Amino acid sequence: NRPKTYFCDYDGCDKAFTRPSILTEHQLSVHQGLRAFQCDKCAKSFVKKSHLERHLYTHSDTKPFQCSYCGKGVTTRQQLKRHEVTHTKSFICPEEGCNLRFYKHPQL
DNA sequence: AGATTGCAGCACCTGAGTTTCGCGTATGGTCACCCACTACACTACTCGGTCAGGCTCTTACCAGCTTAACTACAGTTGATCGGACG
Ligand SMILES: [Zn+2]
Ligand SMILES: [Zn+2]
Ligand SMILES: [Zn+2]
Ligand SMILES: [Zn+2]
Repeated sequence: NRPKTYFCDYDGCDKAFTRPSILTEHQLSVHQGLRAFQCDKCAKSFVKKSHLERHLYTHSDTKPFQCSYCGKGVTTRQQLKRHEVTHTKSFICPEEGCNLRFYKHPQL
């Protein structure tokens, strides 16, 4: 919506941003080499609250997305969708007019 | 010097210029969520080479003979070869 009208000034940086706090998040993270959210359970650190929140689940068994078929736990919707698509007849015969459909790619 | 009258002084209701304000309307700004793309390391089924098993084909025969060619003996002549020349 609103136009990108805050330009990073550093040598060899191309980026422009919508609102000045975001330009500052970029500058402190990329160019100065500082981060604002530390893991309690390992050495790593993160640039956003949502990124530390994802990393915190990785230290735990009670992972926040749970499979509808097998009940395996995962941390975000992309992982869930890819995993659940393995519980489907995903693959299709690529050859002309052939009707068949398959569950594991080596079968196809 | 009184009957007629104006000045103008008192008080209280009122009006605008000026101000402060509330909202619309709309605009830049915070920040929280969750999505897309990327990617190092991984999961797992198939293909592929190799091997055995054991069923399978096809050979060619023994000494002799009897149909078939070689395989040695044998003689004057080549032209690379040694090793020395230019
Ligand atoms: Zn930059
Ligand atoms: Zn950690
Ligand atoms: Zn599952
Ligand atoms: Zn097919």
